[PDB]
Amino acid sequence: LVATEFSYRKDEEIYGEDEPAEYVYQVVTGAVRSYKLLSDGRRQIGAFHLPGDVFGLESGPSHRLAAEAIIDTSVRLVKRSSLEKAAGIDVQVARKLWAMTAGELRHAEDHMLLLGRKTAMERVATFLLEMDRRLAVAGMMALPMSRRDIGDYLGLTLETVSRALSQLHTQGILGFSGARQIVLRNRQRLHNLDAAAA
Amino acid sequence: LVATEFSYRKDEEIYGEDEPAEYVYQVVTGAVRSYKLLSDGRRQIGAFHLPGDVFGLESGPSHRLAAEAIIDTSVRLVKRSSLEKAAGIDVQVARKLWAMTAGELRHAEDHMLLLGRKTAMERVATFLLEMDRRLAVAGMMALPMSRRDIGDYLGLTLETVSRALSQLHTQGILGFSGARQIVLRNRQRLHNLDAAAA
DNA sequence: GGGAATTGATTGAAATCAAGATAGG
DNA sequence: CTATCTTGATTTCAATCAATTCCC
Repeated sequence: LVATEFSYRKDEEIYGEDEPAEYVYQVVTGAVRSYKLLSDGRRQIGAFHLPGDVFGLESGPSHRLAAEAIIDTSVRLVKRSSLEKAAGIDVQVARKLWAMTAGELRHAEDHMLLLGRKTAMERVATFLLEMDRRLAVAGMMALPMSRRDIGDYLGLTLETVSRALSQLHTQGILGFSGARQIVLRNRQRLHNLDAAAA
Repeated sequence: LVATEFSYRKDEEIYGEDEPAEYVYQVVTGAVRSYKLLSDGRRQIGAFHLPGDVFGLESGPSHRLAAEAIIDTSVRLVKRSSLEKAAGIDVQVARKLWAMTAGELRHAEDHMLLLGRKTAMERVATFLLEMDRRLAVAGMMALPMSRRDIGDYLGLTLETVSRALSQLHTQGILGFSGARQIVLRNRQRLHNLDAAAA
């Protein structure tokens, strides 16, 4: 129905893993990471949510990943129960909720293949192409997250990510204007470094 | 509504990647693997579907993973269009379909953490515990798949999986009655070798 | 009998350990 | 100024390469 606005500071938790899934959120400005942790501190980031993306939608009762703002972020949010009510009233709403979860599933399925099977360079080339599609403006990606967040998204250390980016820069495949301002100079070459579907 | 029966031989493809998602399936007997391939032959298994499990449900128009019988398998299946009609007629059907996809998402989220962050031994212990919960009979797991399928589910080589299983055996954690007949002797010790949540 | 599994030897890609260089605040 | 990022040195865990052995 009606959304309400809210903002979170860089690094503020928006919800925790296993916390009640009481609201559903949409990024207006900024960026959010969703992740799971192990007890010794190892962290897998499952997804980055960028402006316009919806997150926190759960069919069940609890958030299965924690979510934190990467940088100061403004979101819109709606009560989960308000969505459940609308879905009951309107077959089209119910179908759109399922579609949202299905798109999350498709992203996770592709991401399992990356984490289980791709080389470090393939993973970084995949990542740069995904970000270019999602956030490039007039050819340039202003990436909101650190090298440690990129590594924890890709199942790699930040040093390996840095090394792959350095190599791509030396080869003329990308340009830098500072470490997180990246301009892809040849998407085709970079596409050739990811792994290809059978 | 009305399900029909069908069977597939060991290694027969049930549907391909990117193929039209025309039917939804439930294992009655046997076992199925869902996977994605890369062009050089590398393979990530996203899930094993065991008796009673439903698979091949897509919100979108096509299968995002291929599916193959691991051993001779009997399934029940229904037309996807038949499900879409029931879901339009009944709010609880629509809701169950969303819940199915959401359970697949929860599995894939956990599995990303495993593929991105768990050591080889943690992955194998996770796998044995998952299979014990889903398929043990009076304490013993008759695993339907090869070591190569296990490694492709866990982002490991079959040799690494063999070594971890050998080690668990030598430590008294599991028993063998042949390679794929496994009896967990101490689930607590094995749970301690998986990695724990924060 | 023969694909599957175990086991051993070795390599290798990414992690870890360790300085510096960079550049946002 | 101080995190973040890059780069280098070295280690390590799992992969790869290579025979046997065990069972279906």
